[PDB]
Amino acid sequence: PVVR
Amino acid sequence: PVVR
Amino acid sequence: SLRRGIYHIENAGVPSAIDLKDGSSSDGTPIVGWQFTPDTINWHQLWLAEPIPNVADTFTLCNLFSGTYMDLYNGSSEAGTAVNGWQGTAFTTNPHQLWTIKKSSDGTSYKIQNYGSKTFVDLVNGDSSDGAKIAGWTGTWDEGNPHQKWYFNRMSVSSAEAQAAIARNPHIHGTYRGYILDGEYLVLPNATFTQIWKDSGLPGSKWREQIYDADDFAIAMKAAVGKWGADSWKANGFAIFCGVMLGVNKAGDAAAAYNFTLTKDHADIVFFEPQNGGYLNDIGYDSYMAFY
Amino acid sequence: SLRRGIYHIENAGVPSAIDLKDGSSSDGTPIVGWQFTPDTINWHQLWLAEPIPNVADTFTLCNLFSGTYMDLYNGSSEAGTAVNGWQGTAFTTNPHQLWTIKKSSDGTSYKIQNYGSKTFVDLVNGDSSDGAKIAGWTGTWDEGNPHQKWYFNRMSVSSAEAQAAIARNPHIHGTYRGYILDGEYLVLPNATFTQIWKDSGLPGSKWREQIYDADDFAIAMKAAVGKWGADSWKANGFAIFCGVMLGVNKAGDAAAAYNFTLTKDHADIVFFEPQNGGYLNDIGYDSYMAFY
Ligand SMILES: C[C@@H]1O[C@@H](O[C@@H]2[C@@H](O[C@H]3O[C@H](CO)[C@H](O)[C@H](O)[C@H]3O)[C@@H](O)[C@@H](CO)O[C@@H]2O)[C@@H](O)[C@H](O)[C@@H]1O
Ligand SMILES: C[C@@H]1O[C@@H](O[C@@H]2[C@@H](O[C@H]3O[C@H](CO)[C@H](O)[C@H](O)[C@H]3O)[C@@H](O)[C@@H](CO)O[C@@H]2O)[C@@H](O)[C@H](O)[C@@H]1O
Ligand SMILES: C[C@@H]1O[C@@H](O[C@@H]2[C@@H](O[C@H]3O[C@H](CO)[C@H](O)[C@H](O)[C@H]3O)[C@@H](O)[C@@H](CO)O[C@H]2O)[C@@H](O)[C@H](O)[C@@H]1O
Ligand SMILES: C[C@@H]1O[C@@H](O[C@@H]2[C@@H](O[C@H]3O[C@H](CO)[C@H](O)[C@H](O)[C@H]3O)[C@@H](O)[C@@H](CO)O[C@H]2O)[C@@H](O)[C@H](O)[C@@H]1O
Ligand SMILES: [Ca+2]
Ligand SMILES: [Ca+2]
Ligand SMILES: [Ca+2]
Ligand SMILES: [Ca+2]
Ligand code: NA
Ligand code: NA
Ligand code: NA
Ligand code: NA
Repeated sequence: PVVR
Repeated sequence: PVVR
Repeated sequence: SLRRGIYHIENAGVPSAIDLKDGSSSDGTPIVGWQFTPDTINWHQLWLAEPIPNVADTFTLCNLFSGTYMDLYNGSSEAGTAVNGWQGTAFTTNPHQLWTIKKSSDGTSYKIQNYGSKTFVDLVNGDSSDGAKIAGWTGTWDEGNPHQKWYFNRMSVSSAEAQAAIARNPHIHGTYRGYILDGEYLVLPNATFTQIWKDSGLPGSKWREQIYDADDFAIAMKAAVGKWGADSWKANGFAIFCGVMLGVNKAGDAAAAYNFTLTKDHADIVFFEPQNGGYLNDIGYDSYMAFY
Repeated sequence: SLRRGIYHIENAGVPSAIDLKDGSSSDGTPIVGWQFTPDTINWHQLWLAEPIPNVADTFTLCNLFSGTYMDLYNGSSEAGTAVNGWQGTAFTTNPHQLWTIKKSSDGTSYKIQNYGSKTFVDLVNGDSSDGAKIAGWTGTWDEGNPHQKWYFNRMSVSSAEAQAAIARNPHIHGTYRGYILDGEYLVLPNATFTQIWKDSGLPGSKWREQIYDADDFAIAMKAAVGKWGADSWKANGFAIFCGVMLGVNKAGDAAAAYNFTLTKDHADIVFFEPQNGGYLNDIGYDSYMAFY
């Protein structure tokens, strides 16, 4: 997952 | 070493 | 296919870019041809292309400055129909704001077709004047007409492209680990990167043992570029490229923190020393950590 | 031995701390007893103790606010000699500014002996008044006299202590890597950590996809605490504790960035959400990276  |  | 990204869109016939006039967010702001300066931020001339799921080669085009979308007025197929900025969203079903973008017959420039009308973005009469009309116009995919051909000059990198640039650098330590924070980055000219540093207050900052030393300068510079990004642009779905690295010298008995940016060709990183505003290809340390 | 660190030095007999009067950097500023508020920053009452190489249990004591040193006036061994702030350096050979600090006969409080005079820091007459004289006075290492006994309330952590606090947290991912930036950290009360956040402009900031999302908030908060450190304190040789973490949820399909600080007892970390100023023992992510 992407840091959001 | 330490970040300096 | 055109990749998701930020583009400076330049006519194939004359040196005019697609410009949202005065960067205005008003609905119905004209989109016009305008001259440009290479190796700057052309503030009203950057376009975020978002691919539409399950519609081949079709995008929204969001002006980075205004956050408004390229819109074919009332979706008309009439030649000479206005192309304007209009409020919208990245994944709209509004065919006024959907654009099929594929390579022209020269295989280097693109044509831009409205998904609804099947007419093409046209710099009317190939007029090179500042403020020249851009319209939806009759055309074909295969014809040579330069009025309807557009170079998509890519101004952003993916996190994959940034990772590849770091990996081919000769100053990366054996133990290096990178930590990616975002997906798609606007690459700054050094002139703009330098302006953000100049305006940050860092040029005036003094080195102080632990309390404001290398790690404080590097993190301050990354925060300054983050703040500039949000304050400068109204579009969403991208970040500004500015990395922090930690490095260790050859002897393994000193470590430092510094920043890095990317070359014009997006292929390589360049180190930035936030203690003095210098750019270096060799900053005298091998990076063992980065976040960007 | 007393460890290198920042201390709030509290008399054993009455609730008076060692205070540099008005925090003044003038040479000869009186050092006095003064009342204090627990779980605040007591601005004029923090002392950085630097150990002297090859002199057992002997230190300089630098006022964090002024950057000036505890000084026995002209090094006199006379009872009642003034103890003042004076310009100096962390590793001076000036015996006016060198202090041997060892446990008292109660094994919990310390006595503070001038290395030159062999007299002791004394809250004269055990006076609890704000502005009470502190002097060099005749004494012995072993006697019970509370006028000359001082609790060294430790306000800082080493990077080793910060590392241990992270390691005993139950929300650390299997793949975690930490990156230490400094050696010795002032631990903030949450009240002060919150004030820095309140004054940063982050409370007003809106979440925006990539361009100002979790990583921007967390890095901005670390930059804000770095700036506050340098702007607030004139001493060198320490940093302010404020960490950035990246985390991943149980399902392994979302990631976040946030900050962390330390508990009052320095034993545990607490997570801080810079998007809303909340403190959490569980922020719903396991940390896979930190820098602090
Ligand atoms: C110089 C001129 O170029 C071409 O005409 C263009 C126009 O071309 C487009 O529209 C016409 C119909 O008006 C036709 O459908 C053509 O296939 C299409 O590309 C258009 O670009 C306008 C507005 O900029 O300028 C010119 O009129 C060509 O067809 C003409 O014969 C002539 O060479
Ligand atoms: C209440 C008082 O406490 C002690 O006297 C202290 C002083 O103690 C120190 O100095 C004296 C000489 O004046 C002596 O050398 C002693 O060992 C040393 O600890 C001193 O702390 C002053 C200033 O604060 O206050 C008192 O005079 C004790 O010796 C007295 O008998 C008496 O119990
Ligand atoms: C923000 C603004 O940017 C510049 O003016 C823009 C203008 O910019 C382009 O055209 C100028 C010449 O007029 C230069 O070639 C720039 O390199 C181009 O980027 C256009 O975008 C027009 C039409 O929308 O708007 C102007 O505001 C610059 O001249 C201004 O000083 C200012 O920085
Ligand atoms: C910076 C300044 O700090 C406080 O005043 C200090 C004072 O602080 C201590 O004593 C006060 C009561 O006078 C409280 O107990 C504080 O918790 C203590 O830290 C002393 O250090 C004196 C003598 O040097 O100087 C004052 O400036 C505070 O009252 C002020 O508003 C201000 O924030
Ligand atoms: Ca992100
Ligand atoms: Ca630091
Ligand atoms: Ca450091
Ligand atoms: Ca971001
Ligand atoms: Na209009
Ligand atoms: Na698509
Ligand atoms: Na004086
Ligand atoms: Na020593």
